[PDB]
Amino acid sequence: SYELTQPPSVSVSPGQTARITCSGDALPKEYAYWYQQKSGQAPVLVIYEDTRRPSGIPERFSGSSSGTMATLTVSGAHVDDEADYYCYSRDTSANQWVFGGGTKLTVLGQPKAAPSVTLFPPSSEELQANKATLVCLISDFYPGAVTVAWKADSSPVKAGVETTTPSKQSNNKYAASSYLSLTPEQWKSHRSYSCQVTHEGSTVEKTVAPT
Amino acid sequence: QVQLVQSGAEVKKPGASVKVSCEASGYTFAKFAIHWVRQAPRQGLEWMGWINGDDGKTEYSQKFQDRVTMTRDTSASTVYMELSSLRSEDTALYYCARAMYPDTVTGNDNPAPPPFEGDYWGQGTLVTVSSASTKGPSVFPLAPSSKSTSGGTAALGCLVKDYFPEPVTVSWNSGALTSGVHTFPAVLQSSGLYSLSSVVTVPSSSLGTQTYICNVNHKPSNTKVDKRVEPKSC
Amino acid sequence: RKRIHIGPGRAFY
Repeated sequence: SYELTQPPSVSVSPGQTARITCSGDALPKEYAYWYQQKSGQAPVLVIYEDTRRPSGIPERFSGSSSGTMATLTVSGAHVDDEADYYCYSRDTSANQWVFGGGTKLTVLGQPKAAPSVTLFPPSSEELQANKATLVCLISDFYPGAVTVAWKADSSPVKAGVETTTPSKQSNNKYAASSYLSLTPEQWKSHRSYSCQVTHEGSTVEKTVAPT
Repeated sequence: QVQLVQSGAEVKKPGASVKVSCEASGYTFAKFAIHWVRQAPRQGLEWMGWINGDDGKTEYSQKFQDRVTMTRDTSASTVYMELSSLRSEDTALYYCARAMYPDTVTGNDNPAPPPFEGDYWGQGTLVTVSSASTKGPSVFPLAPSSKSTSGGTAALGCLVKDYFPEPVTVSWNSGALTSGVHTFPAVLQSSGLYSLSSVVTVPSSSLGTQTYICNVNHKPSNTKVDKRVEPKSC
Repeated sequence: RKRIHIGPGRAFY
């Protein structure tokens, strides 16, 4: 055996209705439950007993169930409704609860957004600890794809760069961070270091220097 | 006031075992069963089993029936969940969630449909299965600067360097400062250790009179670090 | 209307 199957992805434009249909043979006699999971957050139950909302869920979320199909409906979807949606019902034969594979809801038509970049130099405490780390923080950009390049003076840096893959923030934009590890001698021997962040025809570069 | 508090994250070796605890508070511990569901990185939710609060009767998933055992402490109001034969594919976030329906049927009562009693989950427990040993973080302040100010707003934070395993949670002013806080996801460095940063966008006027302290919590190493972030001499 | 599973060995019909 028994399984609940839902599509992997569903795309919807802002303002129209999105429909996530979970299919299961026991749905005629078994309730369906729907969980919403946003990026880096615990699941949130949005539909209980096929069609009822837990108190605190907007009424644009609705659910139904007919035959072997149970459908979660988001009427007039916000960008904030982008999440993973899981169906959840009882497997009577195996005597166990089962989750659906999950459906990623993509809200199309989200506009491009340039990154905000903040670059921190090595703290004096870390330097007195014989280490040096440059911290470049990138946030509020869309879509989630950036290029990070570091510079010593004007030359490209060849080593010591660690950069995260972008992940969605709560405001549905993307964030990322990049770290450049130096020796205290490399930091003080150059005139400046730069974090260059490129994002689809826009580039923000920040620069720090030893005091 | 209903709360489910789980034990902290920890590293464990392949072949060893974990036992996560889930302590309940705010409701009658006997009238509710407690689920256990896990989620590996970038994968979907998977049900593992549940156990009632009173009789301790358990019911396990077909995937975990070999390796999982679930117990509960009647006096301590805590359910437990143990998984032996750990492999790297068991590195996951382990949740406990209270059952949606209380036990109304066991009592002397002609039919009464048990009501939906809410969606309540624990905070989860990250179990990392690895041979690498635990390492606490080094916390350094990211001071605010003129070259780091955007008009009325200024950026400051804390660098949480070289820790293992995940996760690290960061609060500010012992949790009293919430708005404008952005804790970035950690980076897995080439050395195999993690690092992350947490920054607060604060009003640049307050910098001479507001106190900013980051509170770093690395439960796997039983370490907590607070660091006062102040403007530099420059 | 539909079934309501409470716990291991507890149900409602």
